[PDB]
Amino acid sequence: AMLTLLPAVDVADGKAVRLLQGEAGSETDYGSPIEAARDWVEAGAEWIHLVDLDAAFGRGSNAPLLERIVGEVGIKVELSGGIRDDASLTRALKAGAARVNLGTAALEDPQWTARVIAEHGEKIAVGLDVRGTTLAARGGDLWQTLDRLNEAGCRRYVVTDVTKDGTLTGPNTELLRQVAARTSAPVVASGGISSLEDIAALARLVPQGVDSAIVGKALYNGNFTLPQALAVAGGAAVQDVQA
Repeated sequence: AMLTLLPAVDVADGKAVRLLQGEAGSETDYGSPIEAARDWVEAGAEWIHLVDLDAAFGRGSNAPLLERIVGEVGIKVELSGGIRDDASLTRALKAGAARVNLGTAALEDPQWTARVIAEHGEKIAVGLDVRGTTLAARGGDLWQTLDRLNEAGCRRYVVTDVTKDGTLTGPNTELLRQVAARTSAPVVASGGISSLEDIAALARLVPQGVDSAIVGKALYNGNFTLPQALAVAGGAAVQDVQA
């Protein structure tokens, strides 16, 4: 199957925002999150990657708003931010999320994380937020953590190069290849996409196990439309898709 795009909707203070290099305080406001989500559905998305940034930073929450989005869209939603314990996981699943992402919990509560993975299977992914080879917590050695999560049976990873996130500098394809080689679980690419050629380059990683990509800033910045990105992810030529 082609590279799956997950257009992002990140929520802070009730707004759809993008951060630069994952830094709290660096938000650019792009308006209503439910409007953004509706736009992605109307563009032909199969998935949305929906993040509660306030919860991710351990500094408040937008949970009802995210629940409304998950319930209203008829497509699959990957939900992230603040999923750290049974109450929050239960809530995310009850909301109708197709997948959740664990982040800080995978580092701080390895026992709980392994239990969750064993119980919920393909509904669970782990987000690995990488700076060099060190994990960041919105956190340990990347490779040791990855081996532990593989042993626990993790079914999917979301790999973000935090240094590239929001920067429009291109994805860290080397890191993606390195992580994909280290696991039999599929990898979702995140951070740095800037161009239709970046999407084409990621689409050539699907055979290595990078089967998906989250797209944030490039869409909100108007670099390309979501239909353009989907076209390239599904094999259209960049030179044709370019406006």
